[PDB]
Amino acid sequence: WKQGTEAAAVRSGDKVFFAGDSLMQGVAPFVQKSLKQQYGIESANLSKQSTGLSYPSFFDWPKTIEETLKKHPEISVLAVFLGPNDPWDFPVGKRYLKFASDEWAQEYLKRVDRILEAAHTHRVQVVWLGIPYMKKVKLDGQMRYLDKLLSEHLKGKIILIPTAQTLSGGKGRYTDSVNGKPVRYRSKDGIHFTAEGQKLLAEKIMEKIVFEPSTQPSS
Repeated sequence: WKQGTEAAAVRSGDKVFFAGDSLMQGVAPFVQKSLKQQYGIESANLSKQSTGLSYPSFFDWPKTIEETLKKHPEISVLAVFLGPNDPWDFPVGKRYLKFASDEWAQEYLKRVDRILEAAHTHRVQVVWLGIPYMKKVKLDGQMRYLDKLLSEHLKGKIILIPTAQTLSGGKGRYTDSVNGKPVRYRSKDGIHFTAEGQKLLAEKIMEKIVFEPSTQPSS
């Protein structure tokens, strides 16, 4: 099944499902409110601090998504935002895979594909947010690697929303504030967002969600 790659369509009665770590936790509530007020569209926000794809033993996102879609066929959109908890070696069965090796990347993308397969089997449109620039230089290098691994694999398959340049006003690197008045989009920990940054990314998500009236499409 081939979803749209530019935007996701929602009809009355659809639900939007939000998944990911603390990056999603702060953004999703703003999108939930806009969906409800603008379109009457309900949503579920299951994002959870410290989670990711590398350690399903802590929290298993592929399995959670598989089970949520089975129980809630009214979900038509899955939005995903994660990354910063994942740049670590991890075990797989009998093996121990090292961060950014060929085998590590292959297993990481297999977990990504499991999420896409669950969604697409159920005709669910996937929206996936790119990883922001980080203030810590080592973490930023890990996230630039992971963001490129994900985007190279996902482009053309789903809807992608880059965040790094938007949050930096185009500077091509982490910034604390953006301009005539400076606005702070990032929190003091150099990873997460202020309320203004959360709202900005929620607006970027809403640009990718298109309400479909009952008289569309036309014959």
